[PDB]
Amino acid sequence: SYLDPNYQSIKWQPHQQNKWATLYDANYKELPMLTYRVDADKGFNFSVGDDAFVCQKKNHFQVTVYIGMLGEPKYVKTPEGLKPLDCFYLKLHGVKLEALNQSINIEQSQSDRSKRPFNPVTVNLPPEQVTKVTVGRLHFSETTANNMRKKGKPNPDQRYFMLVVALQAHAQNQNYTLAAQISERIIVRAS
Amino acid sequence: SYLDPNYQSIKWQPHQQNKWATLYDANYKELPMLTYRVDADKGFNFSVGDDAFVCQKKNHFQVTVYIGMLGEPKYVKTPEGLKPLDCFYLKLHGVKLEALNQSINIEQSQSDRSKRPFNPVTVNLPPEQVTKVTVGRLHFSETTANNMRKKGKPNPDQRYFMLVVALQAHAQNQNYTLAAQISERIIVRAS
Amino acid sequence: SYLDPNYQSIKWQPHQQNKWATLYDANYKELPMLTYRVDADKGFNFSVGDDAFVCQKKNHFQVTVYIGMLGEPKYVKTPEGLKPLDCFYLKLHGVKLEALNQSINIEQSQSDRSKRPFNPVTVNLPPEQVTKVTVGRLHFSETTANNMRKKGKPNPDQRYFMLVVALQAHAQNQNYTLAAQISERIIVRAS
Repeated sequence: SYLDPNYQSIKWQPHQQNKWATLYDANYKELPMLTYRVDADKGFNFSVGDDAFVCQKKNHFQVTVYIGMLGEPKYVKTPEGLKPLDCFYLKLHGVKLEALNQSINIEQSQSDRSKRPFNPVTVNLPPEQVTKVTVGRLHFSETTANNMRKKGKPNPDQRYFMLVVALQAHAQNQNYTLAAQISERIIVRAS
Repeated sequence: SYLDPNYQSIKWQPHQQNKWATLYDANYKELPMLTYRVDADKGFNFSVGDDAFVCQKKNHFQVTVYIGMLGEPKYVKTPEGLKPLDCFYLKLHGVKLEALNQSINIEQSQSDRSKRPFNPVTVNLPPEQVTKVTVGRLHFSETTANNMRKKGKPNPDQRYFMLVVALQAHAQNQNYTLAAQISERIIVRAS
Repeated sequence: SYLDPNYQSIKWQPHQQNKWATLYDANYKELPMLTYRVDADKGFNFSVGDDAFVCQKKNHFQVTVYIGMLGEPKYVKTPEGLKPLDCFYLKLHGVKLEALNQSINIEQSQSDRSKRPFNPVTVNLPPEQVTKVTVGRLHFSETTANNMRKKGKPNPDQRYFMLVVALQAHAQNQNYTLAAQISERIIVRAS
């Protein structure tokens, strides 16, 4: 029994907000914090029996990010001080719920069904605008462990992934997180 | 095709949270941060085909704000230091999604269909209480640009507004934001 | 008229976020902020006529908390500086909407219908994992005042509770909030 995805969508929370860098303008003043909203608009369905969102490893998912750039950024304020801004990246990856320090790579498919690692994508964020970034045809590179039901009940050792969607500033060969959300837990099934 | 508004309502995020002032009590101690929840409870309907909330410029909308005042505020901590608190204002305005520095004025109508600019309203926030503030009969002063469909598809240049709902402290002829939320994108149609 | 609880659930916001302590690791470095999600998954139903969630005092409710511990915590950074960490507690309590400084005790029932005060529960938070904590068979110790309808309309003096769900660190005989959410307003009826 699956809930209507027009009404039931993955919920997100800020991820590692105390570690984010911040953007500064040409006058060396911190900009008002950019607006940031993430939506996983394809590929996930809430399973009532599992009490969790489910996706199928081979059916692609899609994430849309709305990034509202307030002001005109010129610098990133890092732990090592201000640095000139080179570019922005959007980065997506999974983490294991039971081992949050272990990442699950994300792959992107093409029509010919070839798949490539999904590396961070360059995003241009013009000033005073929301930029909408849609990342489609995505797949987790692994299934979650212990998916099989036991006694018509969820596996007691059911494992999960959480999806991390992060906006990064690149400065002097280093990337710095500006904003990041992490999803609620997700089950990834093979068949 | 429109989603049920009892289940699908405008989502909000904190707006410019790094620029907010904070409230202090009579003993010069920062209060626990007030609770703040915004609900656009009339006038918006999610259009599946447009993948966005829609409203009609001439049908009024309504916003309800729940402000939970913890403690008894006496001062606002501004960038220029502590200042005695005079009053609180609730301020509502739109911004253009493609030009976030451009505001859309909000107007308020009466039964006789006259309309007036909606300026910030004085709100009394007694200590240790949630104050519910309902602002009704509202209208955007403009339609969004490029509303007309092209080939039975959304206009590729469809423009949007976002609604900003902010609680301000007034001190020494100056207003300071204490809490503010901004909505997801909204289409505003004429007919 | 009640909304489907598979689609309409209690919304939460961070509570007193400027007063939280933070966790540090063995190398005296602040950990990335833990992930924290609260769900009131049984006992609450949104009443359209009251424009609020309702529960029955004698039907128990249940809250599930997902706590994602990033890194390995060893110290709590308090206002009085770093202190070694002893244990973690999950604390739940109500507050009166019209008197936020007044708490509503929560009680927990057993099958034999005996009820005990629900005091904070010890939670073990192993590193690099989400710990799921489910707290069931709960009851508010009071009904909300002024529940009875007047003229087929909500009582104009209808009172409400808000639920607070807080993760605390215990250090040197003192508890420190690490993360806390507060619910939207709730009506608690007797019959």
